[PDB]
Amino acid sequence: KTVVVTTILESPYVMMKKNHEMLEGNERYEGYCVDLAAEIAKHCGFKYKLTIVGDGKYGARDADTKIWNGMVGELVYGKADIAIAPLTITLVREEVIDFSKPFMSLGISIMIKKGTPIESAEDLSKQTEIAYGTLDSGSTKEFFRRSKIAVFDKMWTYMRSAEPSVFVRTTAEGVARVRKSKGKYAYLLESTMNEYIEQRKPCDTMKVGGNLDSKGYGIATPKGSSLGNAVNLAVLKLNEQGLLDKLKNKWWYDKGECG
Amino acid sequence: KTVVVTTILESPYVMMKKNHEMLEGNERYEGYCVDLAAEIAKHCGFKYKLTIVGDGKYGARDADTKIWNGMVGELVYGKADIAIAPLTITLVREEVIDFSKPFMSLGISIMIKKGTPIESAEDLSKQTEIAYGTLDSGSTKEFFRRSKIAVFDKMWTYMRSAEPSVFVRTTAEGVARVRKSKGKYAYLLESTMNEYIEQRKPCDTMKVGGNLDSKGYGIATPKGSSLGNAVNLAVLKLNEQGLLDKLKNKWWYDKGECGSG
Repeated sequence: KTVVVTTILESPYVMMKKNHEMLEGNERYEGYCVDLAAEIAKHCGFKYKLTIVGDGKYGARDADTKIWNGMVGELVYGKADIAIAPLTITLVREEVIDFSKPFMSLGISIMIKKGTPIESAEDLSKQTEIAYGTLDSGSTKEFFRRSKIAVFDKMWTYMRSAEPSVFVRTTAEGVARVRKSKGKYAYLLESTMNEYIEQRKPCDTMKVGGNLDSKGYGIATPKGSSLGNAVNLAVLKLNEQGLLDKLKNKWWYDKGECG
Repeated sequence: KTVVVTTILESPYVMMKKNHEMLEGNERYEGYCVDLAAEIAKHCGFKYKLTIVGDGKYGARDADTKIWNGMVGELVYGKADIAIAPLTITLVREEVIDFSKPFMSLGISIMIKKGTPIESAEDLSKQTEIAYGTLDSGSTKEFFRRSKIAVFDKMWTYMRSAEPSVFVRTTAEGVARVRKSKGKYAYLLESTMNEYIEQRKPCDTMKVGGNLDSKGYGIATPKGSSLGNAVNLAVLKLNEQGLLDKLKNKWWYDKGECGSG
C-alpha cells in the first residue's frame, strides 16, 4: 500500500506550487522536503502520499493531558507513517518516535535588519538600545533560561525583564519585528530560517555571528516501523552522495532573490 | 556487568595522563571522550571499563578478507559493548553497528600555514602556486574523486595528477607538510582536527573557509544492543543541556595554547 507522509507548510521545505489549484496529489507541493521525500522513497522502494499535518504543528506534548500534537502526534496516534519535515531531533521526541540521523544541521543565530551595528551575541549582551528576543515558547527561550554561559546569562537576565516584551508569538512575528523596528530589534531564531530569509525579498535582513548551539532535523517514523532502518540508511547515502547539500543550495541559494 | 568500552588514543579525545603508570583502569586516561564516557555511564546507570583498541584503528572492512578492523571490528565480532570515540557515522558502518545521533559535527576543511593567501576551496582551485592534498586513502580523497561540484572536480583533476604527490600517508604528515612548506602546501582534513591543531604550539596553522561537507561522530554499539536506546537519549540530553559544547570548549580552547585570535 501507499505510505502516508506527514509534513508541514514551512518555506522552503514544503510550499504550494503557484498553480497548486490546477494540480492534484503530490504534484501540488514543491520544496526541499518534497525533493527529499522523492529521494527517500526511491531509495527505500516505496510509493507515498504527501499530506499536510492537520493541526499545522511540529510536535509537542501537553504538560496537562500528555497528548502529543502536530506531526509527532500524527505518528504516535497512527494517522501517518513517516514525517519528512524540518523536525528537530530532541530528547522528548526521540523517546516516542524513531529519528533518522540528521539530514540538515542548524543552531540558534541572530537576525538583524541590515545596517544594525551588531555582529555577535556578545555585542547584543553589552547594550540595550537595540532590543532583542526569542520565540515565546520552545527551545530557544529555554536555551537562554538555562544557560550558565556568562554572555547568554546576561542576555537572559535582560530578555526576561525587558519592556515592552521582546518575546514573540510566532517566527513570522519575530522576522516582521526585525523588519518593522527601524534597526532597533534583533531576533534569535534557527540558522536555517535566518539564512533563508536573508535570501528573500525585500533583502533587508542578515544573519550575523556564529551559531550558539547545535542540533539537527531528522525524518521520523513510529518505533518498530518496517521503514525506519532503510530511511536512515538512505539519509546517510544521500549525505555522502552530496545530494543533501545540493538540495540545500538549490532551495536557499539558486532560488535566492538577493544576489 | 561491567560494560566494555572500546576507544582510541587520539588527542584530545583520549590521552594518557602523565602519571598513568601509577594509575589503573579508567583513571589512566583523560580527554573529551573520557569525560563523555563518564557522562554517558552516569545517564545510563552502568559501570564501565575503557579499553584502547588493540590495532589503533577506527573501522574499515578489508577489501580482500571482508573482515572489519579497529573499533568497529571490536563491536561486530563481540569483543566490546560500546565504542566511545570520534567514529564518523557513515553508511557502510551504519549497516553493521548501531550509532547514536552525532555528539559532534564536522566536515572537510582547509588548513593553511598562517599567512597563506587562501580563504576557501574556490581560492585553492583558482591558483597553482600553492599545492594542496588529502590523506592518501580515505574518505576525503574519495569525496574529491566522486564530486560533481565544479570547484571540487577542478581540485580533484589537479590533485590526482600533481607532482610531487600531494597525498600523505598520515594526518601527522599532512600537518607537518603544511608547517614545513613555507606556505606552499595546504591540507584538507577534518575540521575538528584542524581546530585542535590551530590551538597547538607553535601556533602556525589555521582553519580557513567553510566546511566542504557535513558529517558527525557517533557512539556505536553492536546491532540490536540493549544499551543503544539509553545511550542515544543520553547524547541528546547532554546536547540540550549544553554539556557537549562545554566539553568541546574545555578540550579545544580552555586547554588551547594559542589564545583567541
